[PDB]
Amino acid sequence: SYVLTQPPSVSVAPGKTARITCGGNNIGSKSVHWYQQKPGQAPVLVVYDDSDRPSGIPERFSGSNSGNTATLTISRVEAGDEADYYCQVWDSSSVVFGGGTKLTVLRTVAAPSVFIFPPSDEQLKSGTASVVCLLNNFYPREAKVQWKVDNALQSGNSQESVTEQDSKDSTYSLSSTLTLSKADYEKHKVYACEVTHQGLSSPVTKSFNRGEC
Amino acid sequence: QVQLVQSGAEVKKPGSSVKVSCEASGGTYVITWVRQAPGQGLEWMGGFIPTFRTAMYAQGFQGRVTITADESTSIAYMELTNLRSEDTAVYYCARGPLSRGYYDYWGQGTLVTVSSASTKGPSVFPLAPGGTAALGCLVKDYFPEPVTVSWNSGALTSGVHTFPAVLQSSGLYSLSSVVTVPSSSLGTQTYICNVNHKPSNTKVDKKAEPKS
Repeated sequence: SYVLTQPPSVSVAPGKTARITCGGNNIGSKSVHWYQQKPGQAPVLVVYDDSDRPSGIPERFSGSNSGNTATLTISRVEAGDEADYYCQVWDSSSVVFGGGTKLTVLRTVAAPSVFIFPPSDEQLKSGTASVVCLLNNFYPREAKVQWKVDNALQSGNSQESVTEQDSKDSTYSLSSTLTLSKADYEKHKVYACEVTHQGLSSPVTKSFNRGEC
Repeated sequence: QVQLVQSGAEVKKPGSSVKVSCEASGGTYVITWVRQAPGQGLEWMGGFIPTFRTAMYAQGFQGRVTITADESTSIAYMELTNLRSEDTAVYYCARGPLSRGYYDYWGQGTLVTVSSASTKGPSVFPLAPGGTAALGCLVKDYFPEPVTVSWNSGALTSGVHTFPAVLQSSGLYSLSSVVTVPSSSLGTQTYICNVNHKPSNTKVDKKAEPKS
């Protein structure tokens, strides 16, 4: 059926203007509605009937629709605008959505604050040890985390998770978890995570010795 | 002041049925069902107008979808039969005005997980703590998604980072929720993570305090 075409991503500096396009065969002949979806939240109607705007929507959000292209324009882009934006029409008794456009806010390099967490005593009782390394509020998203156990570099025994862009500062946060048996964990003393990132002059290491307080 | 309130996260065996409810809280229109597979886009499933007892369904569901309502209770329902693993999605109900084509009110979504596997509740462990300290809670070995994490029953929201779940080699999920706080507050303030796993009915509160 009818196809709505959206670019997957749009990136803009704070205070700048984002333009999100929605392409469709003679889309100007249809009423175009726009939804904003922030991570883990329900979609929010931001623009209806091409250019009309719901009650709580800032004036900085504006829509236009003519020919083969509908456009959502966001002026003076703030960190609170980071979201996935979807265009929608009705065609041949069907609701058609665009594939969505992720709005990324282009901010400055920001070095991470690094923290290491030893396994809790409660978890150790269960026969497994999780060691957590936290990289708090950094930019860009790319960061190299290296786990070292008694100076031995670790591989294949850690997993990373990264948050979506922060709604207030445009940074990311990363967690790296090193998973070992209680046996392997108790066989070593020095636990360290080394962080390489473009916002650091040299790599930052956070460590602990199994046993201290 | 109308709020679309949906039923909770569920795990459903493949080859079964799911009925998702959508209640118009302080209200009563077109009722729409839209689904979202994790990391993907919005997909219309159908609409229903209780007044005109008329339903319109999306093609691509093999006629497995049924949308109903109860005007007496002001609750909308979506029934999806012959569930397959590809039906794992967040299910949204949305309300829009008659003949307008758009949806100005949306429910919070219901995560339906299609799985042969049994539900497992998480084990919650503390992440014990210059001027800024970090603490948190590790939420390990649960299935399916989702889990919710609040700090101090919702009083603490600033500096909170709840990470996306990672799928471990065990085939179970694990997530961490962290918070940065003033170092001066450790010894004064009490930090507790409130973890909820609706599919297993697990509710855990864990204190994240420095060692002895």
